[PDB]
Amino acid sequence: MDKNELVQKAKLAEQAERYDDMAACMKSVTEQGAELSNEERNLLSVAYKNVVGARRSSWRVVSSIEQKEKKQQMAREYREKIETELRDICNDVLSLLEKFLIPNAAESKVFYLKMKGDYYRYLAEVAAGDDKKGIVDQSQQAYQEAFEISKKEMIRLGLALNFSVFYYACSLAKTAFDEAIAELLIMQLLRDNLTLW
Amino acid sequence: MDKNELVQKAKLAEQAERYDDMAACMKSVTEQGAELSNEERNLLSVAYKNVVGARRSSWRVVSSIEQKEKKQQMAREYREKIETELRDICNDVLSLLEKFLIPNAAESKVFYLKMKGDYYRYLAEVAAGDDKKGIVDQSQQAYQEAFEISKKEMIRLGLALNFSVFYYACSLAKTAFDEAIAELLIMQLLRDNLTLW
Repeated sequence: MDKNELVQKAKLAEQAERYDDMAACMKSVTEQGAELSNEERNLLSVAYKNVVGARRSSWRVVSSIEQKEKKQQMAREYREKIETELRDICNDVLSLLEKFLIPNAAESKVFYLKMKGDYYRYLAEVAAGDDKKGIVDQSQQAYQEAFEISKKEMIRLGLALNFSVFYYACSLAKTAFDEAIAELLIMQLLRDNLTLW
Repeated sequence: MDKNELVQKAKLAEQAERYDDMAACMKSVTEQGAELSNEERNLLSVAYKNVVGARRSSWRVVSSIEQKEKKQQMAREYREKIETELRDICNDVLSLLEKFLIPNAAESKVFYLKMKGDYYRYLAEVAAGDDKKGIVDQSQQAYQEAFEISKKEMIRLGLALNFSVFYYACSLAKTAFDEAIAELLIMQLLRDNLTLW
């Protein structure tokens, strides 16, 4: 396939901004013989996040507008479409993780398992019925799994942020952020998130 | 088809940033029975402009990257693609233009004819052999048509700007602005462009 050409292809794509292209080359690379060289590993997260997050954004706004009837049938209609593009990415990557990444790793374990909880979390926001539950739980047992592989050889602090804000707590953000002070964007971020909650 | 629902749809799309969704919605409105109400007329040019605009940016970076060999086929190959994606937009807007828009026009006549010149100018940047010439002149005589209505019920000054970059001139861009300073963003823009040439 030429893994290192798919890699040097995604890079080009990122420099050219086309993220759906980048996430594509990086998915091809990931489903080869894994172990994603540090550049590749980030390239994966950077491409997929530019993609997913975009829909996460669209979905946010079109939903704000769906709430504030027919202008809502037409808004539910669109939101249903932007939720699909979204679900398709989270599934696309979720598989990559559980199926090739998380089971092929030390630090990278919590980097990935954080990402598993992350995308599942995006699926939870967007979920529906009991579906909602089965998913939001899966977000926890992944975040909490990376969390447990934190007090180890330590991404870690970054997890705190996500996982903490997954609960919505502020408590957990201090703790993380408190153990970070005795180590003396990431640090201020959850300090900042405490101004909120 | 519900022209106004297609219209309400593109105001939504753009608000959600999905510009391809916008151009799509606005293209439908324009290929109805025209005389695109002013709100529609810019909405159309804001959608299509972010779209082809995106491609021109990508084309610029990828083309530069492509010059600085196998990594070059890899990039000539990628450029090849962005170009195809970009030629389908110009062809796409040029038809609305010449076959629905420009013939169903006061001041709009210059706005549109300018747009014709623009999108032909884009194909001129991207074209290759003897194709290049046919395109660049087709752009000239469109710019040149709108250019002569410049001197009518007058966009016109913004036309001067574009039409001036079309020659690369520094002449017309002074002239455009000379007279603009006997009328006392756009105005600084062509002055500023004289600080480059």
